[PDB]
Amino acid sequence: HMIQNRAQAVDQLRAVARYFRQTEPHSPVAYLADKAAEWADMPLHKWLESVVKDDGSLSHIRELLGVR
Amino acid sequence: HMIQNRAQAVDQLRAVARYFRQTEPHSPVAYLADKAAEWADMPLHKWLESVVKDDGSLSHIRELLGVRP
Amino acid sequence: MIQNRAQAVDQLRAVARYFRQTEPHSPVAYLADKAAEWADMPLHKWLESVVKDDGSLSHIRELLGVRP
Amino acid sequence: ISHMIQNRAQAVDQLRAVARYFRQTEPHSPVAYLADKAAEWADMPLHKWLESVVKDDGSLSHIRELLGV
Amino acid sequence: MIQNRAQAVDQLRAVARYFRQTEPHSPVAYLADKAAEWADMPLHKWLESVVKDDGSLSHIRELLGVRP
Amino acid sequence: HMIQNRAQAVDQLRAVARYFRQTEPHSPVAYLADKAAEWADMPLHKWLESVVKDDGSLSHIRELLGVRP
Repeated sequence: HMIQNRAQAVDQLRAVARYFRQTEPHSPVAYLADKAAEWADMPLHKWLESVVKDDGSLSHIRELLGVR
Repeated sequence: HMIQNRAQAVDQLRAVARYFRQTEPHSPVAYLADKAAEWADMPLHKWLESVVKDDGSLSHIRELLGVRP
Repeated sequence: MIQNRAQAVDQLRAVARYFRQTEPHSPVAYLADKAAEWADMPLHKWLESVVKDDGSLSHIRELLGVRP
Repeated sequence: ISHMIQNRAQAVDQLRAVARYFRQTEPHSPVAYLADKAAEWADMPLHKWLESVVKDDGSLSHIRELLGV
Repeated sequence: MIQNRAQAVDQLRAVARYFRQTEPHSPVAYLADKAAEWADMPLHKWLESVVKDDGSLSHIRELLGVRP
Repeated sequence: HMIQNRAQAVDQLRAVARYFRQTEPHSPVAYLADKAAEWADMPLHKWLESVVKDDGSLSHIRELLGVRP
C-alpha cells in the first residue's frame, strides 16, 4: 500500500506496533513505532520541549524560533 | 495493508522512513522508523548492551539470562 | 514440532512438572516455570522486574516511549 | 533405572526445542535464553551449580562441609 | 537393587533404625534420617535451611523465581 | 528389607548414594548418604576431630577419653 500522506504513515506505524504487540511481546519495535506515531503529529516546539534536557539550551532555541 | 509477518513489518517501517525523507525532511519520524527497523534485526542480549546504561544492571541482566560477562 | 507460543509454554510447564515429580532438587523446574511466566510478559514489564538501577530504567522507558 | 536417565534426556530436549522455537519466532524473547540455560543446568552436577549460584564464599564452604567436598 | 525414590528413602530410614537399635552413640543414625528428610524437600526449602547469607539466598530465589 | 549387621547397613547407604547419584544429579541426598557411610567406618575420636571446631573443646574431650595425637 503506497503511502500517500502523513496520516497513512501514522496508521502504518500503529499497525506495525499491533503486529509486534501480538506476535512478539518483547520486541522493543512496537514501543518505538508507537512513539514514532505520536511524534508524527507533534509540532516542533512541543517535540523540542520533551526531547531537549537542558532548560538553557531550550530557551536559546525558543529565542531562535520566537516562542513567548 | 494487512501485516502477515515479521519481514513485512520491517519492510513497512522502512517505507515509512522513505515517505518522511521525501515529504518532511525535518521530521524526527524517519530516524525512529529506521532505528526501529535496525532493532528488529538485533537479538535481545545485543539490544540490551546498547540500551542499559549502568554496568552493574547490565551484568545482573546477563546473569539472569546466562550470557558471559 | 512446536507450532505456536502457547504450545511452547505448555511444554515448559510440562517439563517443570516432570522435574518436580522426579528431581525435587533440580533448579530446572524453577527455571522452566520462570521462563513460562516471561513468555507472555511484555518488554516494559519484564524490564521493570530485571533492571536494578532506577536511572537505567527511566532511561530505557524514555527510549521506548513508556510513561510512569 | 536407565528408563529414568532417558526421560530426563527427553525433557531436557524439549527445553532445547522451546528455545529453538523462540529463537526463530521471537528474537527478542528472553525465554530462549532461560530455556537453554535450564538445559545446561540439567546436566550440571549439584556442587557445580552451587559454585556458580551461591555468591558468598562463607555460605559456599559451609555447604561444602554439609555435603563433604 | 533399588528401583525408585520411595524405596531409597525407606533404606535410609531402615539404616537409621538399625543404627539406633545397635549403636545409640553412632552419628550415622542422625545423618541417615537427615538424608531421608532431604529426599522429600524441595530445592527452595533445602536452600532456605542451608545457605547462611540472606544476600546469597535472596539472589538465588531471584534466579529461580520464588517469592519470600 | 532385612538388615543383619553394621557392614550391610553401610553397603545399603552406599547403594542409596549410587541410586540418587545416577537418577537425580541435583539431589544432595547422595552426598550425604555417602558421608554417613564414611562416618560409619570412622572411630569416635576421628569423627570428633572432623566435627568439633574449637580446639580447646576438642582437647578437653580428648582428655575425657584418654587419647593422644
